[PDB]
Amino acid sequence: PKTGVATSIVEKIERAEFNTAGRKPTVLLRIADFIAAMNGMDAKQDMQALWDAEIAIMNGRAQTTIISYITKYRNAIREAFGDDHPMLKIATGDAAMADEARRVKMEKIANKHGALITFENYRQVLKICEDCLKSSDPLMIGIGLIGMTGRRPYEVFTQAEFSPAPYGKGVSKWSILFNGQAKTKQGEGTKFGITYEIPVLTRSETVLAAYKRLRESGQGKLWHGMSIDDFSSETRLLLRDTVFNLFEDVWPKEELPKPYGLRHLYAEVAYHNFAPPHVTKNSYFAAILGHNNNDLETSLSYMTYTLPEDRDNALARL
Amino acid sequence: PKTGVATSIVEKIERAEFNTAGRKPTVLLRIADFIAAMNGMDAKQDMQALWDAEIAIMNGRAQTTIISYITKYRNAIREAFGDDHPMLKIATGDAAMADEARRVKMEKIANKHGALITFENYRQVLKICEDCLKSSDPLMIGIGLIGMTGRRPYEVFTQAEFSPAPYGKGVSKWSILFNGQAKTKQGEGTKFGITYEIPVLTRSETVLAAYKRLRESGQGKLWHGMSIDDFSSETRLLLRDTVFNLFEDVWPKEELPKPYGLRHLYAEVAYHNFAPPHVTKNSYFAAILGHNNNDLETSLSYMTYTLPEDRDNALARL
DNA sequence: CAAAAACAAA
DNA sequence: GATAGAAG
DNA sequence: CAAAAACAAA
DNA sequence: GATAGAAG
Repeated sequence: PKTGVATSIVEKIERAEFNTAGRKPTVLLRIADFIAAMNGMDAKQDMQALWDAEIAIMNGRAQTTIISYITKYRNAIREAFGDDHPMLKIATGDAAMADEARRVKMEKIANKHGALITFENYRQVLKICEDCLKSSDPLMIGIGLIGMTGRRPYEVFTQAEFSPAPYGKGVSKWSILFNGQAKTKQGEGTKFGITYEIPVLTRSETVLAAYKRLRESGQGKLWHGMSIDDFSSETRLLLRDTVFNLFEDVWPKEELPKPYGLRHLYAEVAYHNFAPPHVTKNSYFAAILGHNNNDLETSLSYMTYTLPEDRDNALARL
Repeated sequence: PKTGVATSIVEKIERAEFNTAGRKPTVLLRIADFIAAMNGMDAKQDMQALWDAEIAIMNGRAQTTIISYITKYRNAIREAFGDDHPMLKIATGDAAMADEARRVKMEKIANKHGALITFENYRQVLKICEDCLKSSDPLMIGIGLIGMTGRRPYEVFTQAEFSPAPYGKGVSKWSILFNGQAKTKQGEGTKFGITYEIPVLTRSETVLAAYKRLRESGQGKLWHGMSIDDFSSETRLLLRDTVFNLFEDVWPKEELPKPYGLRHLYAEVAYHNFAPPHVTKNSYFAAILGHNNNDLETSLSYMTYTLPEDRDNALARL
């Protein structure tokens, strides 16, 4: 069509109107305005004018940033005007800048694989996680699960289901059943909707109980179901402060201690203790991380560290 | 321009005219004809007609095949009419079929990583290679180098340079300096033209001498410099028969023994004996195989087998 | 007199 | 086809 | 009476 | 941007 409103954005601008403090929502503003402007636009060249002006405002911002912004625009257009709107053929970044973006990523990752960080104090890190599994503070439990199960924060906190995994005619003690994969949309070969088994790094018993507590806390019951902008607003800076605090003294010198660090390490340790002999590391990761079928490319991003044992062994060839 | 001839094709058709035997060069024929037809064509829509007819002849052939054929066409056009000819915007496969081709590859490789083949008798395989390093028959030596150094056949046989590698203030005994990477064209981040160090699987001494012999044999001196269609014609079926013969009794049951098998295994063993602790397997491969800078995607294709030791270890976690 | 959305990076 | 860590 | 380019698959 | 294992 030629009309409709981006409800979600508007909502956010409206709340923003009466906050005790905070910087101005100028970008949600540009988007809202843009969407208004589009109403009763039939002509491509006009739509092009509107987009091109938007692009030009964004000059100065970082490439990675610009690209993210373009997504906010696109979801807004899609929300307001549906999927079929010709503005979605226009509102995109140019191809050259995408091409460079790719290059940049390849370079980064290629550099990590050539310079893995030795996770000297890793066992300490996992103990700490295990211990947080026993904390009264739901946040702490959460951190504990990210360390122990490898689920992303958003997963742990707002939407993960954890079943006990059947191990023959009993119960698996080194893995649980997980559901609520994020970053995934329905489709052949996709973990969306799918329950599946992932190794964990301490008694399935423990883990499962801890998730029960978290699920039942006040803050937990709040978290449960939150969209991502919600969850980020509620919890991101807190969780980042906590994790920084908590692991600061044991994290490899090379980098600062961040929540996703747990998922990276988790993959590494799980592989190291549990990987069967006939699958590759890339495969094992893409498996335990809930990656799409045949997606082996994404594993490459989690190859971050090396365990001091593995490092010691390489050196054992002198 | 609007004129020129594909010299190489013509040459091949001409030789073909008086062979004692062999099937008819009908495809080089279609290409030659096509190139003739293009002479004095200025109009896109005509060029489109010519291509579309070519495409339609190719129906029935396999996708992988068709795509290869399209390359022969394109190199022919490029040879005859240069790089700038608008027919190169037309002579290509459709995008849907490429997209599927990609899918197909991803699926294949994703399947190998989930079902690695245990190379039970691998040490036998490498011994055999070592022993061929001592054969009087240059072919045999060649096989020996593919097993021992990981260079592709075309590399070993026609254009590889092997220096001794400096190891501190002496000489490296577990690696040599290599040059003549094939499948590579000049460019930032490319091993073309580049000498570089690759591990080998037996005394650098041995290897280097053996390559000297091969280089100095009659057949060697012939091989040296051959284009790829030459080399294939001269040597491919022979080398495939030999390798089939030679390794038939020790190759994993799962697959037949083929020359590239050596390069796959080579990567695996080199990693297993020589990989430093701070680099990933993907990285190590892309390194020792002469892959482009930041190319980590191509390593994924060489992850084919698993060593019975590594397999035994995985199982050691019961 | 010193806490609570933009900008950016698998 | 481009998505989902500076206002008492 | 039985060896010497098409077709295809990193 | 698409390249490089059935004629004595």
